[PDB]
This record gives sequence, C-alpha cells and structure tokens, in this order.
Amino acid sequence: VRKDPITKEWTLEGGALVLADKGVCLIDEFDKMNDQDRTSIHEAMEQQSISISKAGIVTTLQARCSIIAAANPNGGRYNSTLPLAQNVSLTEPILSR
Amino acid sequence: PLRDLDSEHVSKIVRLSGIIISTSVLSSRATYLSIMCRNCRHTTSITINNFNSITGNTVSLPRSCLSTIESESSMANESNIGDESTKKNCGPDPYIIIHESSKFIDQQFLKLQEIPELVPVGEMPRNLTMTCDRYLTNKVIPGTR
Amino acid sequence: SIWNSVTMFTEEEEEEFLQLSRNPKLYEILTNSIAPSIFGNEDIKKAIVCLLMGGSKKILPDGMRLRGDINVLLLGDPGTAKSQLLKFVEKVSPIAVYTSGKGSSAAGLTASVQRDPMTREFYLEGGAMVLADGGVVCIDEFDKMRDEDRVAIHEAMEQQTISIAKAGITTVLNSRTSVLAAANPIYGRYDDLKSPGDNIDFQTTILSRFDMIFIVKDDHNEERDISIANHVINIHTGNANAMQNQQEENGSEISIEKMKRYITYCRLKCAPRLSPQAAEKLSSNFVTIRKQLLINELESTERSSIPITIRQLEAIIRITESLAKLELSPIAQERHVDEAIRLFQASTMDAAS
Amino acid sequence: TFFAPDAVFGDRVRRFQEFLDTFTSYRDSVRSIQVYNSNNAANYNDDQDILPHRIIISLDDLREFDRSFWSGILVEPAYFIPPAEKALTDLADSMDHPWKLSFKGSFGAHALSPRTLTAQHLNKLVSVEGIVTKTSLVRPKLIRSVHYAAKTGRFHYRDYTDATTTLTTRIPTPAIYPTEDTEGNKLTTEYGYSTFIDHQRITVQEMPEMAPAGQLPRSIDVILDDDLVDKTKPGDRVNVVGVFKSLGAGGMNQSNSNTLIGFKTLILGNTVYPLHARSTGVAARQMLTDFDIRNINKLSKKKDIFDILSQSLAPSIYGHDHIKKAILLMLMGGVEKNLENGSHLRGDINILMVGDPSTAKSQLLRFVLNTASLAIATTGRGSSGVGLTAAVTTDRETGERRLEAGAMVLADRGVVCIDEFDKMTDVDRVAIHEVMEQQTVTIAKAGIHTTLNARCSVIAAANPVFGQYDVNRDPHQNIALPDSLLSRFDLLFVVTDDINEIRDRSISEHVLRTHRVTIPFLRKYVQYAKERVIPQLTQEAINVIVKNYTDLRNDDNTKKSPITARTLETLIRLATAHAKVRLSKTVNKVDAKVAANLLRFALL
Ligand SMILES: Nc1ncnc2c1ncn2[C@@H]1O[C@H](COP(=O)(O)OP(=O)(O)O)[C@@H](O)[C@H]1O
Ligand SMILES: Nc1ncnc2c1ncn2[C@@H]1O[C@H](COP(=O)(O)OP(=O)(O)O)[C@@H](O)[C@H]1O
Repeated sequence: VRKDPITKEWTLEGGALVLADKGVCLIDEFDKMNDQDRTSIHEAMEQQSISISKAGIVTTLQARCSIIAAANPNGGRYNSTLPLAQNVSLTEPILSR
Repeated sequence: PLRDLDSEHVSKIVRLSGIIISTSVLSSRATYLSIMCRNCRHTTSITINNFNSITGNTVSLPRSCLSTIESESSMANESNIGDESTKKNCGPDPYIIIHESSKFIDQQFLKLQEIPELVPVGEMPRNLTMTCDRYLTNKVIPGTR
Repeated sequence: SIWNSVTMFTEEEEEEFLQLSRNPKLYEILTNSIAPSIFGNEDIKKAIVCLLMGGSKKILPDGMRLRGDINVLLLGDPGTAKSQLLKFVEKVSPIAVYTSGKGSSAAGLTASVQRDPMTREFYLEGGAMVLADGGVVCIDEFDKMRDEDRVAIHEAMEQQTISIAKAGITTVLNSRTSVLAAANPIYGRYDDLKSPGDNIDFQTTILSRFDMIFIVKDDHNEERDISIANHVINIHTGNANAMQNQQEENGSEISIEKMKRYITYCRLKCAPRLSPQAAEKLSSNFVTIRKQLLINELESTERSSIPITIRQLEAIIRITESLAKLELSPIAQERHVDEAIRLFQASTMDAAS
Repeated sequence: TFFAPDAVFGDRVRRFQEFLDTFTSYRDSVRSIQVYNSNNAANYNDDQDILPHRIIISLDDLREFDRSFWSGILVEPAYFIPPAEKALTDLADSMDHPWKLSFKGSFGAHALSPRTLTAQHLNKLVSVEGIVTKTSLVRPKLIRSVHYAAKTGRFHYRDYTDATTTLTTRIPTPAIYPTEDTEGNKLTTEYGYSTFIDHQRITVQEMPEMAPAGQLPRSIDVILDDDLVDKTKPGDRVNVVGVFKSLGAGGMNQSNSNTLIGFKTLILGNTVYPLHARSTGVAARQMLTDFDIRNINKLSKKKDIFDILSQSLAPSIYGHDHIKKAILLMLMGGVEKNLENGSHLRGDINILMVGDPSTAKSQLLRFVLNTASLAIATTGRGSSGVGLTAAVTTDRETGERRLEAGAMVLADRGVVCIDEFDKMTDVDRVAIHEVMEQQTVTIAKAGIHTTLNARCSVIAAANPVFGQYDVNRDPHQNIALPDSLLSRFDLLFVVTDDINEIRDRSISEHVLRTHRVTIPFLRKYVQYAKERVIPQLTQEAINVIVKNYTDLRNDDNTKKSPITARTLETLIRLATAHAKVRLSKTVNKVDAKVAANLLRFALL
C-alpha cells in the first residue's frame, strides 16, 4: 500500500506477480536482489497466493504466474567442472521449483 | 465493469464489483430536531428523511422567526407589541437546536477500488467513494470482495 | 467468516454427529481421509489426527496453567510431499495460516507494532501468530529463518503468551497456537549416516523443546517405485481416483465440510479426563525407558544427542486426551492409552537410531 | 426565584429525599467528611498562631427502591441528576456548594467498549473502558471576575458560563469582559478574589487485549472537571462513567456548508476509576478487614512460618526450596536507607538463575509475574527504549520535547522479569550497568539533560554457553558474560539435571496427580508485612556476619571467585528481610544464621 502522486488517495498497488496472472512474467539478473523480493518469488511458486497485512488491510490476492528467468554466472562464464548449484551463487529452494 | 462508466449512467441503478480499501469513522446525522427562537421564544419541530445530498445540505434551519405567519389575532397582537410603534424581529437566523430531545443516525464513507488483475498494465488503478445508510454501517471489514 | 464465526447450530446435525461417533472404526475412517493422494507414511497420517483435536486445558489454582496442543517437525528428504500435506492441513483446519518464511510475503511472522502515521497512535500490526489465535500455524524452512523473531517463537510454544515491551505499550496478549514446523536437512540421508542431530546450525535444545520428531527416509524398491509412479499417473487423469473417491464417499470417509464442522463441535463441547490405573501404567513405562537411557547412556561412553525430559511425559499424557476427545467419552481406558504407547514408541524408534 | 420551578422538580426532590433518608449510611459518610474538614480547620486556625465533596452512591439499592427512578436515570439523565444533587445539598446544608454524585455500578448492559459506542446510545449514561492516550495539559478556567473602581471605592462583579456546565441547555448570552462602567470610570481589575476552576481533556482508545485481529483503532474523548484533574498518567487502564452529550450546531446554520457532518460528540464527567491490569498499574488497593489483620496476628507468632511460606509458592513444582526462600526474600525487599547529605544505599535483592533446559525456569517467572505487584516482562528485545525514553515527541501546540517512559522507569518499586539474558547485546548492558547500582537514568540525547529515578529489581534466567555442560569442564565460563555483570548480581543459582531412580518416582506421581497458604491470602500478608514496620539492626548480629565474612574471604578466596564488599552489603540486606518476615522490630542471631546458610548454598 503506497500513495499515488497523481491522485492523493491511497492505493493497493499489486506487484508484478499480482499483475501478470494467466500470463508470463520476465525476471532477470537474480544475483542482485534483496531477501524481501526473494521471499516473494518463493511465495509465488509455493502456493500461488500473495497475502499482505500492512497497514489496515488483510487480504490474500491470487497470483498464478509463469516465470522465465535469465541467470548470470559467477565471475567467469563457467567456473569449473562443478555442477550448477555449485556454479551459480543461488540457493537450493529456489532451484527446487 | 468499473472501467466503462460514461455520463449516460448518471442517476440510474448500476451495480459493480471491486475491493474495499479502507473505511472511515462513524458520524452522526440528525432525524428529528426541535428548535427555539432565542428572541421570540417560539417552538417548532423538524423531521428529515433522506439524508445523502452531501454538500446540499438536505435542510437548513429557517432564517426568520416564523411567527409572523400566524392565523390568530392575539398572537399577532403580542408579536406586534414586542416594540412600541415598529414591529419586532427575531431576525437574522435566530434558532437554536435543543440537544436534549433529539434523535440521531449513522453514516460511514467507505472507499472502493477495482481488482488489480485487469487491466492496469500501463495505468494506475482508479477509485470511487461510497456512502452508507443506517443499518449498512460497520458490516464490512476492509479487504473483502 | 472468521473472526467471530458461528458456534450454535441446528438439531439434526447433533443427531448425525451422534451417529458418526458410535462406529468402532472411527480411527481408521479418519486415517483414510487425510491422504487420498499421498501414498505411504501412515505414521504421520496418524499424527495429524491427534493434532487437529487439541489437548486438555487446565487452569488449576495457582496462576499457572498448562497447554495443548503438541508440536510436530517433519524433517526429511524432498519427495516426501510434506509441503502438499501442509497445504492439506491449510484446507482442513477451521482457522490456519501458512507462512513460509523468513516472513511472508509482505507480512511479518511475529507480533510487530507499527505506529499509525496519522494520529501518531499505536496499534497491533499483525503477523502470523496473532491472526491465527486458536489453531494451527504451518511453517516451511524452519532452519533457514532469521534469528531476531526467533525468541518469541521459542516463547509462544511454551506459555502461549507473547509479550511486548516497546516504548509506549507493555501489554501481554494470548496466542493458543499449535506450531507444525517442517525443516530441511543438508545432504539428506547422511544425517542418519551421522548422529541424528547435526542439522540446525546453533544447538539441539530446539529438538528437545518439541514433542514428536519425525524423520523420513528413502530406500529404492522396484515395486514401491512402480506403485508410486502408477499411483501418480492414476492421480493425474482423467481423475479416476476422484471417481473412486466418490464411490468411497458413497460408503465411508465422511467429507471435508463434515470434517471441519466435526472438528469444531468435538473441540468446544467436551473435556476429557483419565483414570489412575492408566497413570500407574504410564509411570511403569516411562521409568523403564529412562533407565534404558541410563544404561545406554553409561555404556556408550558419551552423552546423547536427543535427550529425554519430563516434557516427553507431558506429551504422552496429552495424547490420551486427544484420543479421548475423539471418542467423546469423559474417561479413559487401558488399550486407549496402549495405542499411544505404540505410536509414541514408534517415535522413540524414530528417535534413538 | 430563578424561574420559580415546577412541582415536577418538587416531586423528584421529595422522592429522592425519602430514599436518602431511608438507608442511613450516607448520612454517616457526609458526617465523616464534614467533621474531618472541621477538625482540619481547627488545626489550621489554632496551632499556627482538603477532601472533595462527593458521595459514592451504588446502584444496588435503587433497583429495590424504585423501578421508576432506576430506569429513569439510565435513559434520560438530564432530568434526574440535578434534582438529586439539589436535595443532597439541602441535606448537607441542613445538617450543619456543589456536592456531586458518583453512580458506582453495576450498569444495566451499558458495559460497552468504545468500538461499539455510536450512535443510538446517544444522550444516555454509558460506561466505557480503555487505554488512555494522549492526555493534554492542565489549564485554569475563569468563572467570576471582581473589579475595583476608582475613585468611588466600590467593588464589582460579573459571572460567566459555558456549554460544558450542568447538563441541561440554556439560551446563551455572551458578556463582554467589562471596563468603564456607567458613569465613565476606569475599572482596574484584580486577582486573588476572582475564582478559577481547573479543566483537562483526555482521549480513550479501545483495549488491545480486546481488539480485533488487525484493524485501525477508533477513539473518543472525555472532558474532566474540578476534582478529577490528574488521576491517570498516559498508559493506564481506565473505567469512565459519564453522559454521552452531543453539543454544537452541525453546519445547518449557514448555507453552502463545509465540515460535512457536524455534531461532534464527547463525554461529560464523571467518575474516572483506574483499574488493575496484568502489567501496568498498582494493585495495592486490596482491602484489609479487622478479621484479616487478626488472622495475620494469629499466624504471626509461630516458629515454622518461614518453612510454611517456603512451600507456598510451589503448589505444583517439585523440589527447589532454596529458590523459593530467595523469592520471598526478594518480595520483602529489605529496607532503604538514605543518608544525610550524601548518596543513598540500595535496598533490594537481584537474582539470576542459570541451568539446563526443561527445568521450570520459565514457568517460575510467570508465577512471580502473577503474585507480585507491578511486574513487567521483557524478553529478548529490548532496543530501543527499555532503560530509556527515546524522547520521540512531536507536540503539536508548540515546539517542545517531552519524554515517554520505557520499561525501566515505569516499573518503579517493582519487579522486572527478563528472559533470555544472554541474547542481549552489550549496548543495552551499558544501561543495565547504569540501572542496577547507580539507581538513576541520565538522558541527554538532543534534548533536555535530565536525571529521573528508577529503582527496580531484576530477575533473569540465562542459558549456558554450549550444551547443558553445567558441571563438566569448569564453572569458569559456562556462562561467559564477564565480569562486572557477575558481580552486580547477588545470588547465582546453578541448577543441574541429575538422573536417579527415586527422583524419577517423586517427579512421576507429582506430575501424574497434578492433572486432576492460599495465595489471595498470601499477598494480603505481603503488603501488611511491607508497610509496617521497618526494622533496625542490633548488636547481636554484627559478629556473626563479621566472622562469617572474614571466613568467606580467607577460604572462599581459596576455593572460588569473586568476593567483594557487595557480598557483605547483601548479607545485611537478607538479614533485614528475614527480620521483616517474622513481623518483628529488632534483629536476632537467627536471621544471620538463615542468611548465612542461604549464601552457603548459593555460592558453594
Ligand atoms: N507419495 C506421493 N504421492 C503423491 N505425490 C507425491 C508423493 N511424493 C511426492 N509427491 C510430489 O512431490 C511434490 C512435493 O514436493 P515436496 O517434497 O513437498 O517439496 P519440499 O518438501 O522440498 O517443499 C508434489 O508435487 C507431489 O506431487
Ligand atoms: N521440577 C518440576 N516439576 C514440575 N514440572 C517441571 C519441573 N521441571 C520442569 N517442569 C516442566 O517444564 C516446563 C517448563 O520448561 P522451562 O524449563 O520453564 O523452559 P526453558 O528451560 O525453555 O526456560 C513446564 O511445562 C513444566 O511442566
């Protein structure tokens, strides 16, 4: 929930995962993201429902997206013989989905 | 749907569907209020029924002491001899609400928004303003469809 | 309709509730409706039944009070489909909140207090525990959590009351939740090739604060794999197992919408109690188990990883009121406890090796 | 004649006269107030050469006196309160001024929280409870002027009224603050003879323990009066009984109106009671009948009461007698001796537990949180503003910075129950160093340099460093929060987890039968033990703690660590507290024996 500088009333502004229902979202460069975003990407692949609770609002918006990613290796193009979970700097629960 | 509301739909029965962001504070309108002239010492009463014409208002207090419209003789006599050669006047707007024999009701002022699924892709979602009567207050927790 | 849902109801529902509860096979017909899709793992299938009822609540003078219900971990390898089981507990329970965090998604997990910018006023913001007062909270990734909201979670599983001590307000509120965590190990079965601890980073007192630790394994078997694979193909299309589930509903396995209302009715009406010969039975079991930890403790030249405490006796004593609160009777019987000896004994066989 | 009032007013006055002369305790209460102010006036007019005026009326009696007067008050109170006040001033003038009432109840299904207040309950008598925020400043209001004239030498006089007067309405007449009477003369005003009567308004939010799940709160506001100024600090929990008046003309006066809905509401009067909470506000109002103090005197002279009251705090916990003895010695708290032209010396006792998990260390602190008075629990965090105020004030009327007390200022004369004491960072441990001996909190943030007061008592319960290894390697850092924090604490109870077979039995039947001397007497024992009387130390007890202290240095400096003079001071404190327990006046050798044994078990 944030204000809108054109129209001064408060607006429930859904995220891009809210916005792209029955479509395809496009996310790239995973390695430069916050934990706050990562819990939301983990949320949208977990049970297809974003729930929010700040401030005076308590909903469960539905979100059934389909993510196409675009990764980026660590340093060199393909660091060693080691596998992808060792090669990339990501984590396992975002690789399980 | 909320996107297409022309000015052709002014004052018709039109239903819709959205998401309620946030309510407001319970207010108090009046339905039966009994008045008194502070000079003439007159009494009346006023009932009002339909009370959502927001910046109208629905009614005001009358602006003259209202006793000079009388179908009696001696009432016109004492209202004539309030002064010695000129007629009296409560005026300008003289009345006072007595608060100890009135009755009051409720009014809500919700706020409504379209669903964020369709189709705000380029835009910003747009919004309206509600209003509730007596028994429609305090029924909806903000969040529901 | 929550919060402030409807409690009292009609007359014929009491009749059919008194007609379901008189069958001798109530425990089977409840332990066949929870996993119409999950194959195997019948122990967890039993353990969700004694979790949805809640224990006894004792307010005995003094100001102390005891608790219900028990708490369950489900650590093990992926492919257990434990997450789908948590979605099932989200669908069944009358109130239930599913937070997979770290806080999720734009909602934190504990009772935070945010000042209203207008009016400069304090109010309770929310979280996960406060919204779900009087039920079940399910958590994914319990090991991979932030550790500043952790002390409140290790307080609200014991005395049911979260405390707040910020700058303005100092209130103490209620939270009758029943946590059902589900963590994930590193490297899988090498945990049971190591000591049975050595998963959570910090310490293993967490594993003693819980009640019923479950550990899931995986052993490759050909007819087991063909059974699960052909089972999942039968799950897909054209939901022939759902047609078969309808012919189950014509004979048994009552409903979802009957099950929810049955859980509410059996929860807020009765209040069970035991019999003292079952108490001397449980003393006669627990003392021997603790002596067995004494001899196994003395011979194996080291201290144990998973200790046994008197909280384990308190979990054993709450399981019998869970099962009696299923059977709707006010008193307890002997086999009525011995089944819990078998089940918790299976969790001790889960515990030792 | 004011307006030569009707015979209706005569009917109400006569009937309430008959009720007030029916039950005759209230006449005796009026007699008590009148005699007390009389003899106080005799002291202030005889040697050198206060109480307000309201009677508490309960609504028990009017239900068995008159249904008409009962259901008359709770529906239309602007017709029934000024007659009864008039008759009560008639009785008080006739036996030897406002003389207001109270209406303590028992209210009629008007027990409603300010979530469900508006609006068909309007202009009735309503009882409201909640939190108090954001209490404003106290301002004096003018009623009567007095003017001196020049040069003729006659005083003058004028009255003033408002809309927050007695509960009826009145045709309003404003009146200029006078100057230059007829005939034209300067009127220089005066002070000292012109009266003034105080005025203050507070606002009330609904309870957070009663609130819904998460929603915005909604609040109303209360006007107070003369004898009700400054009862409730902001943060209390307050029952208000009043009249839900609705004053103002709501935009129907002038046309093309803004402020779309008028008719602002408030509550007049009447009887603000502060009530007990779970964590804030004193509960020392507990009654002490003569039967009760006669029973305290009956049990007061035995020889086993320390061993009776030892085993009283454990109805359902096995073992650990010496912890219970330490907790009673904390609740008595010793005595506070302030010197002349120096610094005071500390009175209470501070206790740290440490030991293995599943040892009822967290179950005990809730029990101390219930039986005591002013308990405040802080677990974990913490920062910012437990020991400080954080000074976040944005006062709207003028640029000024106020303070908003944390947890340490607010728990004065009380008990602070901190859990998980190792998880605290050292930056707050600086503030604990400031509290636990200096007994003051100095805040000089932006700001206003102050030195307020806070003299709490602390209980903590920390975990070991790694594992349950409480005896295995050494006592030298199984705890590891060195080192002044170990010295500030008086006692260090070290609790282990020994395995046995008889211990398994004695635990077993206790826990089993628990699933199937009394405390509301015990706190009435406690507060009468606290206010009366302080003891003095005598000659019989010096040499025991002198020989005992030289013993503990010369040998416990060969066994363990550390020993400072603070151990000697805590010996004196436990001696004084055990002297307070037996309701004595002096100090015996018995006290030094008992405190000596407690410090032996505590250290060794
Ligand atoms: N016995 C089973 N019956 C049906 N589905 C199963 C079974 N075992 C695994 N699954 C499948 O496994 C998936 C769940 O993965 P899961 O192990 O819950 O992930 P994680 O536990 O790592 O979050 C589901 O899609 C489910 O279809
Ligand atoms: N001596 C005892 N007698 C009875 N109950 C006990 C005893 N010791 C521990 N308990 C049990 O331990 C539980 C409290 O655990 P506790 O040690 O307070 O928590 P923590 O160690 O995490 O602070 C209580 O439920 C209580 O039943």
